[PDB]
Amino acid sequence: RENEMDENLEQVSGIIGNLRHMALDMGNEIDTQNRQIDRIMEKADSNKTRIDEA
Amino acid sequence: RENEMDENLEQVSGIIGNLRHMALDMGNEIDTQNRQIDRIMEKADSNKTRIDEA
Amino acid sequence: LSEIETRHSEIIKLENSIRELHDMFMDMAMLVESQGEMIDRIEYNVEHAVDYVE
Amino acid sequence: LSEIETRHSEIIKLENSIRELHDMFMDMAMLVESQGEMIDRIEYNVEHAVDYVE
Amino acid sequence: NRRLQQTQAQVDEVVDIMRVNVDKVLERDQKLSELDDR
Amino acid sequence: NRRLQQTQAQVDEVVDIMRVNVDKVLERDQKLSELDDR
Amino acid sequence: LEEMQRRADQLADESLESTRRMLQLVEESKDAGIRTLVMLDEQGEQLDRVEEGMNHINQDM
Amino acid sequence: LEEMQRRADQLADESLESTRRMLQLVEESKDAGIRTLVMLDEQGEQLDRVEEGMNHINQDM
Amino acid sequence: QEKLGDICFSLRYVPTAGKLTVVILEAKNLKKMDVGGLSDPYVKIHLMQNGKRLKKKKTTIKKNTLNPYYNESFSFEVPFEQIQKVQVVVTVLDYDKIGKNDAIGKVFVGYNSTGAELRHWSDMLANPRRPIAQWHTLQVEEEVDAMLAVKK
Amino acid sequence: QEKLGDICFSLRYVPTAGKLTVVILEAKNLKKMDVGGLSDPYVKIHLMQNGKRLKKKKTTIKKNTLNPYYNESFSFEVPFEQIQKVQVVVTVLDYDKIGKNDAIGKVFVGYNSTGAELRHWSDMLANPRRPIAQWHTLQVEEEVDAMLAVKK
Amino acid sequence: KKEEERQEALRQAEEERKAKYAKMEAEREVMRQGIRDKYGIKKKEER
Amino acid sequence: KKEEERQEALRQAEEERKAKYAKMEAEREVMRQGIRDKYGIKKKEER
Ligand SMILES: [Mg+2]
Ligand SMILES: [Mg+2]
Repeated sequence: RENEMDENLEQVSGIIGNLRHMALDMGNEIDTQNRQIDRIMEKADSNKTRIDEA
Repeated sequence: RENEMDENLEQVSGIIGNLRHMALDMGNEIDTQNRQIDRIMEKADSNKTRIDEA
Repeated sequence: LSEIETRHSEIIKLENSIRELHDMFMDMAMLVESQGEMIDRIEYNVEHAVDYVE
Repeated sequence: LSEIETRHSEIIKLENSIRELHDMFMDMAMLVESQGEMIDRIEYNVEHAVDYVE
Repeated sequence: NRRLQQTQAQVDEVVDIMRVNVDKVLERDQKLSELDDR
Repeated sequence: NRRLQQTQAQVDEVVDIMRVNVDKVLERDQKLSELDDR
Repeated sequence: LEEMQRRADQLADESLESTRRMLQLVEESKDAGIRTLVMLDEQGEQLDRVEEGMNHINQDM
Repeated sequence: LEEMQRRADQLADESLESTRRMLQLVEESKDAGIRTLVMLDEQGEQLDRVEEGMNHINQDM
Repeated sequence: QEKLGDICFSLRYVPTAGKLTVVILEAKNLKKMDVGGLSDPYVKIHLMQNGKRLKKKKTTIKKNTLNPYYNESFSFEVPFEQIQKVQVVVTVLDYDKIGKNDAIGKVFVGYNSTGAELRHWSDMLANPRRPIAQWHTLQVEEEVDAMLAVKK
Repeated sequence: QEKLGDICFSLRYVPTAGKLTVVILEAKNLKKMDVGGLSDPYVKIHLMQNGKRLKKKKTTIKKNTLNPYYNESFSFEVPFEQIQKVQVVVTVLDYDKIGKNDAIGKVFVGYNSTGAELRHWSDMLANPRRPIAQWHTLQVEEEVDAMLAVKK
Repeated sequence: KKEEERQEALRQAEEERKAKYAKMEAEREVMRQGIRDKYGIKKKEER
Repeated sequence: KKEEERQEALRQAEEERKAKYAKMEAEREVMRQGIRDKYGIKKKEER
């Protein structure tokens, strides 16, 4: 009656481990793409001012 | 603006020389007292076994 | 008897924590989806412009 | 310009080295103090024993 | 007891990481909303 | 330049000596802790 | 007495059901996170091509 | 430019302050070492009298 | 600024008696609904379950202030088998604008609560028969109402 | 045995960009928290200044091993006027004991670091834009924490 | 034509749109703050 | 007395103390190792 409960807790624990490493992966990717989008905004503003001058 | 810095370096150098010979002195004294404490432990164990036998 | 009261409390505390984590994952997926629509529009902008300069 | 970057680096390297040396002297003084309490107790032991044999 | 404690600690860790990630992706939404039309 | 190099070398020497001394005084602490009460 | 045992069985049942709800919640979280990663892959490639495009346009000017 | 000179003066100031911290650190080291030597003198005499004491006790036995 | 203000209140639960007590303590930095005037803040406490409003309670009004002090205690009768199924919704309103756009901000605690709100709820349930006081950043009512139309 | 294990990691600093990079390489001979089982080691990297924790980072977990290989790189944004004021704290923990006594051992580098740790830090600052890898004997966390409560 | 300088009214098309493109933005930031508050996230401006 | 062989219980006083006198020792050796590690000192047992 209470063995099933700790079995469920065990499964949940494993899935939480997987969610940990998923969160790390998506964090790193969001960082990299964040500064990539920074570069893109720099180049877009470069085209915007270089068009705006002439 | 940078003369004071080399003056400080000079003072530090002198004090380091003094710390060198302090470290040598305390090293020699720690050695001598180390084997003195060895003798003391030998005599203490001698009294301990000679009491322990009778 | 008290073991079961306190444990029910910390069990549903774990459930509430897991529900907050779940909400974080759901909001992550929602936001990233929206930003995906955004990136679609952006890239059609700059390819309907890179085909305009080429 | 580079002279000042590299020199700042080796200056604070000297400071870190001196701080480690300082820590060594402080720990030396701490340990020797503790051992001084120890030697107090030891000597009262063997003088409250040498007065016990004499 | 230990199973519940451990699982709670694991959840709390992933909630910290995900909190950071949500902030980062909100920065991402800001930047991408700038570039969406200008 | 030479002042900084020289001072660093002097420090390093005293750090070597003091390292040896700290080992010796740790032996001293061991031995004296034995004799403290037995 | 009579009420204490009933309330006890009640709290037990709600605890088990709570672990089951945890299982559902972490499953749906895992699916959401996977979908998020796939989307970040697609959008990452899109971003690479946006960068390349803008650098080409500013190289042409 | 404007930032380079500011950061330069910054690193200079931190260097001078670093030598001052060195001066304080070697002073406090010197005091610690002196105290250590004095303590080793006192404890050395104590050790002489411990040795003498134990040799007397084992001579009495 | 664009911030709504913060509300400090305490939470207390007694599992044996099944008594839940919310003491509204104070609020600070409340946003002004209109410019040029000051508010008459009061607080609503809705106990809620399965998206339906069980009991509603209200503090007194404090006129002409953005930093009210209340220290008014309200109690709801909630059995221990149900205590983990409820939500407490705390709303700060301007009595001067009653009958039109009332709410400055609001927050909720309990089932499907998140952040400081959840850690406060759990603090209460982990310290039975002990009131824990905590501060809370007010959130805009439309966001919180959206969050409240979902969970049970 | 009574030893905690060793961690090998690399250090890199770029003064112009003010970028500090720690690549956690591997660990060997980790002590078992409990007998009969094996650990799930991971590594925490705290960048720290004036005794306050700035950024915290974590490696992935490697299950059932006392000799993990990681090769995971973490970067912190540290200006050159501040690079000589920080401390990097590297901790090896057992993920299986999360929520109780976690730490196997730890070490730190930078301000008021000593021994191999200091010579590693100084090696980094003396070789800009070049990663230097070094091994490090783990030290018990209480000793290192005592050392870390002192310096700034 | 003698009046071939036709009034390129795109300025009132890129302004009546960039107006809406700003309004929809404000609302969205509300949503964004709604997220930050819900989980207790201080934006980068703080500390 | 007829039972003048009183139970000299000093054995449980020199043992309940020498127990603590050992525990305090273990802790101290930790501190000692803490020093050795901090400066990189191999104890005499090595090499
Ligand atoms: Mg990519
Ligand atoms: Mg002598």
